[PDB]
Amino acid sequence: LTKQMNAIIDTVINYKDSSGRQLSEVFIQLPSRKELPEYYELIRKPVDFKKIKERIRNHKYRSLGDLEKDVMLLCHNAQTFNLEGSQIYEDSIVLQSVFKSARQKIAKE
Amino acid sequence: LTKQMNAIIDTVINYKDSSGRQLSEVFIQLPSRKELPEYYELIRKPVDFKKIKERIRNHKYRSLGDLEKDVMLLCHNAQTFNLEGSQIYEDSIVLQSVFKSARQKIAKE
Amino acid sequence: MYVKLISSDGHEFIVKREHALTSGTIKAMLSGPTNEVNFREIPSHVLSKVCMYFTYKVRYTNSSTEIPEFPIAPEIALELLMAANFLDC
Amino acid sequence: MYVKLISSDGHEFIVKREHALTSGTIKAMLSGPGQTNEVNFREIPSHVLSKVCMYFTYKVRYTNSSTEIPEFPIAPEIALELLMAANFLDC
Amino acid sequence: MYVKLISSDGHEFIVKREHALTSGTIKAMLSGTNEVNFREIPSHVLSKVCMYFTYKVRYTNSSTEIPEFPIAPEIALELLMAANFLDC
Amino acid sequence: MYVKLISSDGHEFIVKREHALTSGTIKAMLSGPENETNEVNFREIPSHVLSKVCMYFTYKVRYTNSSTEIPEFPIAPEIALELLMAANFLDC
Amino acid sequence: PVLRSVNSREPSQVIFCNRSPRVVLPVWLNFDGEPQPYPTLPPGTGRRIHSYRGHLWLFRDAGTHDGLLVNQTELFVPSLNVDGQPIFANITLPVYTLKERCLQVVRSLVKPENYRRLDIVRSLYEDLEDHPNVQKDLERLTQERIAHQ
Amino acid sequence: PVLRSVNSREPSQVIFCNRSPRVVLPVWLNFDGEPQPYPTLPPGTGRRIHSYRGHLWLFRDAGTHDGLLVNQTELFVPSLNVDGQPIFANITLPVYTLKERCLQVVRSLVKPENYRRLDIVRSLYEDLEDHPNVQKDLERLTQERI
Amino acid sequence: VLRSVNSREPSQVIFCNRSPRVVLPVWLNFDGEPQPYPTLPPGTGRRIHSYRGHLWLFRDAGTHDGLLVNQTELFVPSLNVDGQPIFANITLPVYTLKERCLQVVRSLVKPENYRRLDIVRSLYEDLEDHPNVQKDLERLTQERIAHQ
Amino acid sequence: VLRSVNSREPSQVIFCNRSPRVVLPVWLNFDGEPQPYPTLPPGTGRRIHSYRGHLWLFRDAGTHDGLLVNQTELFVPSLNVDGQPIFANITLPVYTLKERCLQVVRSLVKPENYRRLDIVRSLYEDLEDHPNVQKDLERLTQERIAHQ
Amino acid sequence: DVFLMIRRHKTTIFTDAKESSTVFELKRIVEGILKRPPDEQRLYKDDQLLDDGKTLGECGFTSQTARPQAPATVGLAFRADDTFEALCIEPFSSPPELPDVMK
Amino acid sequence: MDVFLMIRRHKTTIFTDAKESSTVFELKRIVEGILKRPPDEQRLYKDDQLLDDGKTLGECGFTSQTARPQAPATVGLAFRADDTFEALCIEPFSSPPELPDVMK
Ligand SMILES: Cc1ncsc1-c1ccc([C@H](C)NC(=O)[C@@H]2C[C@@H](O)CN2C(=O)[C@@H](c2cc(O[C@@H](C)CN3CC[C@@H](N4CCN5c6cc(-c7ccccc7O)nnc6NC[C@H]5C4)C3)no2)C(C)C)cc1
Ligand SMILES: Cc1ncsc1-c1ccc([C@H](C)NC(=O)[C@@H]2C[C@@H](O)CN2C(=O)[C@@H](c2cc(O[C@@H](C)CN3CC[C@@H](N4CCN5c6cc(-c7ccccc7O)nnc6NC[C@H]5C4)C3)no2)C(C)C)cc1
Ligand SMILES: Cc1ncsc1-c1ccc([C@H](C)NC(=O)[C@@H]2C[C@@H](O)CN2C(=O)[C@@H](c2cc(O[C@@H](C)CN3CC[C@@H](N4CCN5c6cc(-c7ccccc7O)nnc6NC[C@H]5C4)C3)no2)C(C)C)cc1
Repeated sequence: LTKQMNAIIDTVINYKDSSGRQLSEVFIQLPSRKELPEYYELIRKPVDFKKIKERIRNHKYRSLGDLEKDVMLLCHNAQTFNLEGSQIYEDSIVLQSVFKSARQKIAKE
Repeated sequence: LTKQMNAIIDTVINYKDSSGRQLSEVFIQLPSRKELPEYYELIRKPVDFKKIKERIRNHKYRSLGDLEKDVMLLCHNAQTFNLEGSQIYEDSIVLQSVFKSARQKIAKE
Repeated sequence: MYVKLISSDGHEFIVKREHALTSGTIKAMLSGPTNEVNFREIPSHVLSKVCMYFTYKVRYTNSSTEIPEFPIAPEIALELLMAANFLDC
Repeated sequence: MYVKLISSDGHEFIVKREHALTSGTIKAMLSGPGQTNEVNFREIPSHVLSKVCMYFTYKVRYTNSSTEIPEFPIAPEIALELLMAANFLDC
Repeated sequence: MYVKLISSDGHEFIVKREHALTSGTIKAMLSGTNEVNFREIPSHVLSKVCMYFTYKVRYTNSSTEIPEFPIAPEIALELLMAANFLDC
Repeated sequence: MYVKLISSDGHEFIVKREHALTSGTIKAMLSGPENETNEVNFREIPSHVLSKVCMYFTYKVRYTNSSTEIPEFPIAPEIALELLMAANFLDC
Repeated sequence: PVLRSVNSREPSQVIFCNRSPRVVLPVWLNFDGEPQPYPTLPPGTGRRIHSYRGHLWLFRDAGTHDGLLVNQTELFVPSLNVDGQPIFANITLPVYTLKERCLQVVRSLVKPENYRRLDIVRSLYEDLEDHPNVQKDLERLTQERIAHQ
Repeated sequence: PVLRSVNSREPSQVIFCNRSPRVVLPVWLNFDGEPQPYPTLPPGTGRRIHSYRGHLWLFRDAGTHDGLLVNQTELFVPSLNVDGQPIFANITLPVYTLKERCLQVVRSLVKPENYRRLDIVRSLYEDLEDHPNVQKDLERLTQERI
Repeated sequence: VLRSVNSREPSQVIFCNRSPRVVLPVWLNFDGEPQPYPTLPPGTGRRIHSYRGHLWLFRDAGTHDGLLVNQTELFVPSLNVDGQPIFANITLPVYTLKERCLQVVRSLVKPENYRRLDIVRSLYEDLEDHPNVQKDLERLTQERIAHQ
Repeated sequence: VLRSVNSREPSQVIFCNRSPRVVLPVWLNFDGEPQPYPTLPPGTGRRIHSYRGHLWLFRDAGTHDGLLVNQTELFVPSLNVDGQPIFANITLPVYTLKERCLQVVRSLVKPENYRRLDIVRSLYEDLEDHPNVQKDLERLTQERIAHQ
Repeated sequence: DVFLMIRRHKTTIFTDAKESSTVFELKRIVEGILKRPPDEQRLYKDDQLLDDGKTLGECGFTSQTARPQAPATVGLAFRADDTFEALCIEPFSSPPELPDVMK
Repeated sequence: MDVFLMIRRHKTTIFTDAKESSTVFELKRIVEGILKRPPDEQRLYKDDQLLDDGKTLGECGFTSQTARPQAPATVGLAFRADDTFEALCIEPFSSPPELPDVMK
């Protein structure tokens, strides 16, 4: 399960779009509150892509549906705080679409 | 001597003027060179108020005349380089006058 | 990213997916291993207004411009309250 | 604040302190213990000290300033004495 | 306590004394009078000058956001003249 | 070569061929089949206008592909309307 | 009581500005942290009020005790006044949930004894009966602060 | 320089709310106390802006450079944020003098080259010509504090 | 599209107005909505703090007429090399004689009076079509879908 | 330490001479040897076809006096973004009154006659120390070993 | 900003709009979402023909008439192989007569 | 629209800037601040013409292009003795020595 969970989370991070740019790198680590106090006033449950790798080693996620529940939570946390048309907004829309195709290849093939 | 050196350096930092504002707030930490490259091209021996607390713990200053020599150096690293009549310039004129009254109370009373 | 909500009387409502997800019940129905969803119980004059709320909520949440009251006519109030509770909006 | 610079022949030049401080040597004479508003140059004539001020005006104005700066003109007749004065002051 | 301002054409304007005093020139003419006569100010202007007194008195020191004091083009120049002549 | 533009009042304006070609209308009238003849006549354009139309050709040719600052092409109120008319007719 | 005013002795001039369409009830939390009703602000009005630094306030629909917002948040605590400049409390509608908003409207149209005549679920009937209240909301705000501290 | 920002290193979230009918030019005084123009606020909107504690601001009609008010005063200085709450800057019309208000309207209707054509006193002509200005007003505000 | 992408890496820039006009710098935000910024008087130049990848556009603050920056329509600061500031040179383009005439007429006649000028209706329509940041942004997108 | 970088990626640049002087653009070669290029008359601008990472320097073609490009001493073109050209704005620095005077004296008196001027000995040396690209390059190296 | 409801007979699009944006640009947004090329549908403002290149502002859509929770309602037509469709205005579902409890 | 000025009376010379839009009166006030003599004891001349307190430096003739920092425009100053003003008198600056032959 840990080998499968790493294959899905690493595919979403390593995923580059059709201009060669990596979408994940800005979602990989959350900003400090000192830096951006607005995200931590507006977003309820802040989680990043390294806090998901942390919870894959600590075995907090019991199934592949619990890993998905918190990848949708940060990708949805980004969408609220950022704008509809923002570069960060539409990549959390793509990172949900690349996680839902990455889990569908590893978990059943 | 360390108890006396701390009383003098802490009085100069904690010192507020007659509007309630603390003067040392700007002098507590020197800026990075990335931030302000001019300060590090024009000032020869850059030193702040935390680099003086550092050298009070490391015992680099042998007397109360060696602690004074480097408080005059940063306050003058203002005076040579900085705008006469600027907010920081007159504070380093007052921080030399509050250090010369703080050393005169602790070292002989 | 658009999504199709279909009322009892069979009207189709195309709204942004993110706008729809503001409803926990829709979020549940959509999330996991579809872009259409059918409401057997919700008429159009209601589901139309439910969408208008999504538009409103999405737009005015976290907006510094002072927020205007989301109006509800008496004629629609009760059925909307029902729909609202079912949706978890 | 305005400072008074006084030439050999005895002309008085009232210029802003900040403009004057551009001269390191004046900075020394003013920031020193002295006994100020006035400084006296017994060896600098007016036609020179006048132009030295004009430079202060120029330097202060066209510094911390970006897209284009104009040439600071110096007529041949004054060039040598100004160079002397210029050196004796920091710039 | 009310006061009477009289325009060139001879219209009478009864306004609170305190409202009028907003004008330094009126303050001068009164203080040391209940009526004051303006030989050079027509009614359509002196009427609006009063409306300003009403406005200024009411909205000075208001926490409630203050609204623009409107001036129509047709009156603007003569009002500016009257305004300058009055200390307001 | 040069080209001759003739105003309504009958002033002659001799301008470089390339300068004139800035006008699609003129380009058409000259390149339309000696061939590419020197003269073109504007019965509805007065001199004070056609003079300024040339001045624009001078300006456009000179300052197109100038890397630093270009200066404003001035038009006095008195001439503005008739020039706008002429400009539209010429396609310049 | 985590949420309470702080005895300060430093006065803080404040401007309560009601930019909601409703009559606003300013609610000062006491030092013990007990809500204290204060005089109501009519819609679209603003007044200067004398409060103290560290004092905690809360605002609500005077008529129905619906929740409002002040400076885009739920609690207002005046900063120390600087150079006589007054602090500003901008009171506005929140984005109510569609449900809570509907309840508001139904409650405003139907007499409470008739809530039982509406062809709705019992749970909805209970929700209609459960009028909003300062204390319930204060309890919720505490549990929302036990995760941050 | 009496009227200047203070370098603080402590961020202060602020809400610039333009409740004037005009386009508002926020003007940040630097540590030297030199006006720094910032992006304009359209009438009837608000923005959350990242400033720092002790930073001194000023607001004006982006077009006419007419004087505005913030929280019923001329200068705005954000307080330390309390528990993450954003501070609020409410920008409004002042009650202009009848004269200054008239000047505003005349200036807006007549081209500056035509101020000459108005049958008014020379003093008024000079007043028309003397457009309002942040720096002149800053000098005045100093003498009002001194 | 005209994205003005979040960088978090500052890029010092020098806005130099070498047009005869008052210049309105227009920053495209992350959503790609034009944001008016403080105007540059003619012949002025200032150091401004922008970020890498941020997309800018410049225009006549009054007429909303199109200007150029470094002989093109959009300016995007490159990442600074060794702290050296990037330079944005803002200039007049060579307007067509027509467009230039429109500019002058528009500047002399009140828009409600365009109808009173003894000119062709087509010219009146051209006068009425005032230049506009948004219209021009839409055009610049179709010029990027045409390079695809 | 201080040299162009072979890149093979073209970078269009605009050399804009906003100094009152004739400007000598000086390209540092890959070996890092100064290479004189064609001079820019005062108030002129040219498109230049340089390459990414190429390092340039500008000077008074006559006196070899130091100039500035984008308010700094070195210019290195970034890769073009969307075909937009980079801009190199070349200007006078604010010379010290002394250095400026030296410039004028040096321009009026033949170097063999510096000896005839009734001036202080130190100044004789200062007049003799003519500005020089290589001296300045050596200085810039120690200023880059001091920032690392 | 202007908020719009574009309806066909059975279908309803809720979308974003700028006052400054034009009827053409709007057709292209619909093309992007409903996957039918921009030339094949014609747009109605309350059942009247809409000018292919006027700005929504000039058409009549304003802040006061096109709010997010009260979007302004504009008609859409599918013309196929030279077919002209009269505007078929399918109503939404009707609410029941006002209950005595609310009146 | 800044102007750089030398205000000179006799052997006194004040170096200062002012706006084109600023007024002859405001300039007298700056002089008051320095030489401690009010605007009603001062007359300011541009060349030989007297400048009205109410006119802007612009209207008097001073422009940015002729009042540059390194070529300041000269405003003449006269003080009042009793009921009469002194003549405008600006004592000239010292002459430089003839060019040494080496600088031909
Ligand atoms: C959308 C919209 N709409 C309408 S308005 C708007 C909007 C609003 C805001 C923003 C953006 C996001 N926000 C801002 O722009 C905010 C707001 C306003 O408050 C200024 N500010 C800024 O960002 C400036 C700023 C940042 C800063 O932080 C300091 C604490 C830290 N800084 C580094 C270190 C310190 N140093 C202070 C000594 N200084 C030195 C001087 C000297 C010296 C002095 C005299 C003589 C000789 C000398 O050598 N020496 N050493 C020094 N150390 C370093 C240097 C700087 C300042 N404070 O202000 C930014 C722009 C500067 C966007 C839109
Ligand atoms: C005088 C004069 N004259 C003529 S013009 C002029 C003038 C010109 C300019 C100014 C003023 C001072 N300057 C400007 O206006 C400049 C110019 C133009 O460039 C815009 N700009 C601005 O200031 C904007 C601006 C500022 C900013 O700074 C960020 C890069 C840095 N910020 C920290 C953190 C980062 N981001 C970090 C992830 N973060 C998010 C993370 C996540 C997330 C991550 C992981 C997992 C889950 C998650 O959800 N989600 N969301 C995030 N959203 C925020 C984001 C922030 C931002 N960038 O742009 C300002 C105006 C907006 C004055 C005069
Ligand atoms: C009018 C006016 N006014 C004021 S100024 C001015 C003006 C402006 C311009 C010019 C003229 C027209 N322009 C210039 O002078 C410009 C400007 C400045 O930038 C220098 N420069 C030049 O032209 C140099 C120059 C040209 C060049 O072109 C290469 C990039 C293109 N080359 C293809 C091949 C690739 N390299 C690829 C690896 N390659 C090597 C590979 C290997 C190797 C590889 C694999 C395995 C084993 C191996 O050994 N080994 N060695 C290699 N070395 C070669 C290298 C070639 C680059 N770049 O620079 C000229 C002067 C040198 C005039 C006036």
